Amino acid sequence: IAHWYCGHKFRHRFMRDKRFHPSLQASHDARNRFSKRRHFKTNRWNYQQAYRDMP
Amino acid sequence: RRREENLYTPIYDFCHRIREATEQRKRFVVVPSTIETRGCARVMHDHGLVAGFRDFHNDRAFAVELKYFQGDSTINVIEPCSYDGRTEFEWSPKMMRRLLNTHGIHNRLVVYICRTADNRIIDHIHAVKENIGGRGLMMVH
Amino acid sequence: EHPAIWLWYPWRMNPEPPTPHMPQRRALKNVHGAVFNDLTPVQKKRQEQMLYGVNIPETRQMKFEEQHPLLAGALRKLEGQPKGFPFWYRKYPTRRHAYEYRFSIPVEMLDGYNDDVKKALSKGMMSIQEKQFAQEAMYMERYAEHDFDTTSPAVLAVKRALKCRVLRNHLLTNPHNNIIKTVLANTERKLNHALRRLRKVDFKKYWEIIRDHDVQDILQPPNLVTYRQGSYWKYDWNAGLAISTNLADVMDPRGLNGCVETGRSRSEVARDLGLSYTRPLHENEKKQLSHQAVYYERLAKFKMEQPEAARAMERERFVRKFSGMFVKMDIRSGAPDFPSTYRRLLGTKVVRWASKRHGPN
Amino acid sequence: HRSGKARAFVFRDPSLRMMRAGSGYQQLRRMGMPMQVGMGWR
Amino acid sequence: YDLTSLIFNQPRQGSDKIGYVVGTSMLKTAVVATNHMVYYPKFNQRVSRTKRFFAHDEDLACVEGDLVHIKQCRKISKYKHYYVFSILEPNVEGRERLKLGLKAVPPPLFGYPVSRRIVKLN
Amino acid sequence: ANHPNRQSGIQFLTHYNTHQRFRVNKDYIDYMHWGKEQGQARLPHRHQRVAFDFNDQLHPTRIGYAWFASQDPTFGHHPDLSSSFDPNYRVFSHPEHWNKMFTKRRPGEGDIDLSVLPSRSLLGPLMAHSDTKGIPYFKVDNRGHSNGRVPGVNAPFFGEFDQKMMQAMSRPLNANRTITGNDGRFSKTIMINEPQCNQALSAKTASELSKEIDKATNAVYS
Amino acid sequence: RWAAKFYGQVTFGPRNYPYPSSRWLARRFQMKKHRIIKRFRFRRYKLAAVANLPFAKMIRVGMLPELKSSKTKRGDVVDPTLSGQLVSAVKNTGEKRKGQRTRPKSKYQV
Amino acid sequence: ERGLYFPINHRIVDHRIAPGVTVEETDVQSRYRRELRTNFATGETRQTIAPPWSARERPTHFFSLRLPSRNSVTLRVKEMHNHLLFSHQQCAPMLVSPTKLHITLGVMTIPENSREELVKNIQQSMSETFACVQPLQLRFRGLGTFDFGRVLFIRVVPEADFGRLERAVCDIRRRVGGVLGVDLKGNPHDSYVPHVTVAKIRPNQRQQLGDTIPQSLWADYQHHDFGDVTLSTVDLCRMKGSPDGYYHTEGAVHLS
RNA sequence: UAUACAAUUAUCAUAUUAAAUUGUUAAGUGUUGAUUUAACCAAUAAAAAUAUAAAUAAUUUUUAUUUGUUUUUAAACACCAUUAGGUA
RNA sequence: UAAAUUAUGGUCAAUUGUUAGUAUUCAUAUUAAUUUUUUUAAAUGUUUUAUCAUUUUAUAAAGGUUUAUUUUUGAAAGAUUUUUUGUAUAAAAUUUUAGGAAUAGUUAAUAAUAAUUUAUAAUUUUGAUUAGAUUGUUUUGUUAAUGCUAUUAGAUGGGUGUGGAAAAAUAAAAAAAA
Ligand SMILES: [Mg+2]
Ligand SMILES: [Mg+2]
Ligand SMILES: [Mg+2]
Ligand SMILES: [Mg+2]
Ligand SMILES: [Mg+2]
Ligand SMILES: [Mg+2]
Ligand SMILES: [Mg+2]
Ligand SMILES: [Mg+2]
Ligand SMILES: [Mg+2]
Repeated sequence: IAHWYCGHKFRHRFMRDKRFHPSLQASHDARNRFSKRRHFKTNRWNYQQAYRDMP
Repeated sequence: RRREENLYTPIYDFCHRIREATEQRKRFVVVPSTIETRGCARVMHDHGLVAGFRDFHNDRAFAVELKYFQGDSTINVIEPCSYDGRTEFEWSPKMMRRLLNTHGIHNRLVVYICRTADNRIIDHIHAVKENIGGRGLMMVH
Repeated sequence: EHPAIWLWYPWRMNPEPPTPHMPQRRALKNVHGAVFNDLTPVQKKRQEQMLYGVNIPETRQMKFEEQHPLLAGALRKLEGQPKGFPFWYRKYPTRRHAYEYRFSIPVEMLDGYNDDVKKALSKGMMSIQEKQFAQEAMYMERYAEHDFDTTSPAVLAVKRALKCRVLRNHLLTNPHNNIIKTVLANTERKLNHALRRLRKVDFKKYWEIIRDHDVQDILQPPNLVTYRQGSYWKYDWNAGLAISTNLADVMDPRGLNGCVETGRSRSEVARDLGLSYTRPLHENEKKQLSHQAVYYERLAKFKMEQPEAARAMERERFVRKFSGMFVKMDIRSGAPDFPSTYRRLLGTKVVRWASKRHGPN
Repeated sequence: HRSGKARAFVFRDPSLRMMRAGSGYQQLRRMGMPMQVGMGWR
Repeated sequence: YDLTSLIFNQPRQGSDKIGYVVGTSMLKTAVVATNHMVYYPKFNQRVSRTKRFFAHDEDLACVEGDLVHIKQCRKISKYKHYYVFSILEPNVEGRERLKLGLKAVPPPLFGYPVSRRIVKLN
Repeated sequence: ANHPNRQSGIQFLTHYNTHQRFRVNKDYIDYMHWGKEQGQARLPHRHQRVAFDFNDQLHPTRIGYAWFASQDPTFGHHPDLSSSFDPNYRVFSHPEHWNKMFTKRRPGEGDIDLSVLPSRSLLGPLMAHSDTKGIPYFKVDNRGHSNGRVPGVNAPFFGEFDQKMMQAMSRPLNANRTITGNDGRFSKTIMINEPQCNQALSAKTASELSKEIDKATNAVYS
Repeated sequence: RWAAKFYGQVTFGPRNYPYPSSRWLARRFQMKKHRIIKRFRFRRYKLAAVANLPFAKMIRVGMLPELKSSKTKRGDVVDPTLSGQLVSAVKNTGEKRKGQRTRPKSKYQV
Repeated sequence: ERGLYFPINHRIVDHRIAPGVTVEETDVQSRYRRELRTNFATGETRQTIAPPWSARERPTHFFSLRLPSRNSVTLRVKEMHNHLLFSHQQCAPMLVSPTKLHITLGVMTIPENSREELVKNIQQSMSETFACVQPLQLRFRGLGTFDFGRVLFIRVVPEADFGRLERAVCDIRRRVGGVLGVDLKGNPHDSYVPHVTVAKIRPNQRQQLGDTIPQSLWADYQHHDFGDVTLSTVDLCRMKGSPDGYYHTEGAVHLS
């Protein structure tokens, strides 16, 4: 591992690699991999009545 | 149980069952019953790495009988080719031919086992014989 | 007072409770984050109709009579007189099938007994759990394709719909047991599966389940992001019914396919066979289209009746063609996307565009 | 060392290491998989 | 090597795509979500990515949630190089929903994610 | 592994859905009261084991002697035929079944489920007693043994007992699976398999047996 | 929880060390955590997150011109309406009103 | 400046001109997007086209699905009439009377000499074709044109029992025109486009009314929904407007 | 400066197949007084017991839901301050 | 669910640090490089022609681009006279930054329309747009090896629009009509 990519430590490199790992990719189940936490608890106090046009 | 974890194959687990039941010196193992698994069993029983085996047309399982010699197993090591089912390793005829050669002497010691385009489970030596490439399963000696 | 202010003294583990306070009792969400304050009038009606009692439909008495006319003939002789041989057994193939009296006691078995006993096994005497099982069995029977069927999508969907309603009202009363919040959400997810499989199995039962129990809320695609990627429709590909439709009864297959050797689309071969597959239109599309059809009448009338205004505008267009950025139409001028293919112009040279991408690609 | 790299208990069978390499980048270039879109070596 | 090249013989790569129709807000334009494949030779394994296309369907046959076959063609407008070649699977359900005057599919409950906290009550 | 709750180790030779025994959420083990007869408390109970030792007995076939009539008149109950044997048998485990954690662990405390151990109370046999004889008299049930006609259990048993599994895994030496065999290092077993015809050899199968017999007999290590 | 359980890596021992943290190491980091928390207490720190604002960016309320401890440092610029409201919140947090849930009070909170 | 420099819709080569012309000699202008405007937009429909010899002679009799009383169709067409007449009352001679509404399943020329033999035979073969077919529930929405915008009609959407209809029609087609040689205006191996003719311009009218129904009238009803109808009754009819207030009917078959 | 983790068992912070939730009981007055504490000081002192079965396994909850901070002392113990109270 | 032979075939995979209780790819090793050394470049005036003109002579200045760059024969080749043909501008995939939020002469239909045509429009958390860095998809080094680690350079808007094609304002080492 060339020492100039990402942080000044090694583990920083592998921590960015995990954003490129094949089995780790974003999808309908695993989403918002890179910031999960900025979006957390965001709609708790947002009250949205669900959609019904059918009785 | 979760994402990062490996996705297991009834080959992976076949191998680790046999490994572990060889370590505890058991005479019988119950083992997952799919196609390439009992294929692998027949191949191993050909090469005399296993005392015998049977499929009862039980759906889940069939059973292998282990062989011991001079106080320890007949199996040094047995390892699956792939940790996942999401990874599929392809063996060129030349590679399988390399395995056979130990610095100029023909060496059949170790056995490697393949699927073929034809759905047969073979060792690498027959494969090399007819020059077919196949998908890797496991290696045992 | 204006917006919620959290206040956090950094030595303390967590902030102070914010601002004019959030509503004292936490809202009850569905699986998707939507909020229900209470059951809908319809669901409410389902619970009131479970509570006071249920009934076997004489649908079953009917089919019992037409299927096994002999047995129903025997019972027909024997009314009111105590029976030692249960002729009625065909009517109740399953233990679960008899819900009118407790512990699965068929009505006609109660003939020769005391009426105290008759009041002892009656509906009014059921526990609540028993009554739920009653509603469940009756519905499971309405949508079952044979008697012992459970696994089928329809049956599953109904049972899960009911269970979900029960848990819902339960949570309405006693607010915090998060065990059942969680069990509710899981039930809801499994209901979502059952329904989205139903509409590709047969859609009318799907419809009337939704109209009976009022669950349209768990069929609503959760969020725009994953919907836009076609992973809401992607579901029934996984479930394997994606091709299941069997066209020929609906939607004549002749105009659905393009021509392979010709290269003409399905709109084309449909055109040629003189057929129209056109989805029903809302007001937008009917209006846009109807406004488009008439461009040539309008134009014709314009250039006949009023040649001057026309000629002015034409002067504009004509001279314009000679002014402007490009006159020549080459690979540069004729770039369908200018800002995208030259991004390297965008900051310094070309000031028209603020961004390199206005569309999918 | 909780904070530090995972180590193998024993080595890896080298033979097997060569067997997993069949579809790797070099063998791909030799198969001619990637498209030659630019001038390349002179 | 994915499904698409499995079913089709393509004259040029990406000349054929199978997908689902997501949204029709534009007359004679069907948006289609479609998967393609990427290979990581280091890990010897594949991933499916997804991509949207604008398809030109003359005559508005498509409803949201149709499984369609899609082809490369004449440049039609700025972004549309694909046209709807064939409907593999129509939406029977969605069409019936339309006939009755309702939208083909219920609109998604939440929009895109936010870094804010929206306090909106009743 | 030194972590508590990871002590049960890695066993592959279990029947559970994980090879890591400590993630398995089904059966929590009990280190204090368990493992009298199985050795360690981690290891699977005798009736659940999927791997078998050389000089140890394997699982008894369940019945649920009439069928031995052709055998030695003296022969007692074959050691592997069991009246009551359950592969699914819940063994009482305190941390599961009697769980004292939310208490101060004083004498009566802890939560117990009674659905594990079979009831020794008198209440059951009193409450349910009836003039109508039991299930077996009434022959309520369909089916029977799930494998249909079974020589040990349903139908009569003829010929020989094989208590080691020697014939039960052998390899057919023949295209027809008529002649099967089992080989050791220096020994060779050739077993004629034709139970339907009373072991009468067909023309082909005999001309075959002459091949197997002398192939095995002219072998180098036999 | 918002704040951090630990400061630095408190479980560092050799693999299979059969505890989260040794006595020595945890003691070191309890020293570190102690100094930080003491700094927060004496400088009378205050933070806030506001609704309809980027949340991870927290206004430093202890640095506002009114509530500022230092008589020297220029505090910070926060909008006049939002600042008035923040001041009113910090102020009305202090004391226990009967009927409200009792919440822990300190010198340094004011 | 408000869009693409050369709008893609404006890029047009005319290959029906000539190789050297448009570079040097002269430039040819046209409004080319009237011609390109497609079959969905214009409302055209490709009907089975007649061979010339058959094209010469008038049609006499046709097959029709008879619409019951109390239709959704008839009602909505009546509303459509009212709206149309309030917009333009020049339509008044074009429009068909709501009493004459019927579905046209195919059109045919019968010579007047062999007339009785042919009606008997037809009626018989027709009764045999539809013996097994139970009533048909069909959907009507959308408009379309025959004969260069002279005939304006309501489409039959292939969303419903229509499928059966197509087999059914294609049977009589192979009997009536295939078996006993009869002039069906098309080829008996091709299927007719079923339709409800709403407005029409006949040869005599064409002088006062104009050569094509102006699309401004029916533009807004072009995609309008006329609804579902179940049909039990098939007719073979000779064309006379007078006799019943309906077309003179030479034969009938009941679907049940 | 470039130059090859693990995949059988690894302790600090990215959870996930789960059966809970709800129960109105107890305790209190005779009399002239050194109890508790290593030791001080305020000063009535007695007390709050019951539930199992059942809920099916997995596949698109990750902007949702969830991990010992809680109205009412005119009820105490307890704890903190010291005779004034706080808190419970 | 049987073995195999008419016997080495189908052409080489092979790992080299003297450490300091133990856990963890980390100082001193070799190979490759920079430290390191004038044996491969070069100077100005392009050239004909019918004369103040007209024919021939089309990608090395800088700016910093990651959903990005794409095209013809009408020039020459080119053969006998004159007409003579059609094929092209479009796409698909691969796209960086430790701690991540909105972007905008704007989509689609109409059409050689509309600085106010019509519409429930387009891009984004499957990570956009700005901003940082950076010359994109046969080139290297190390290695037994899935890897790790390089690869130069070259297309920077329009405004009498010439020319087949803008590649058109020093910086060749391309014989440019005897
Ligand atoms: Mg583009
Ligand atoms: Mg810029
Ligand atoms: Mg973690
Ligand atoms: Mg209180
Ligand atoms: Mg340059
Ligand atoms: Mg940039
Ligand atoms: Mg691209
Ligand atoms: Mg392009
Ligand atoms: Mg310029």
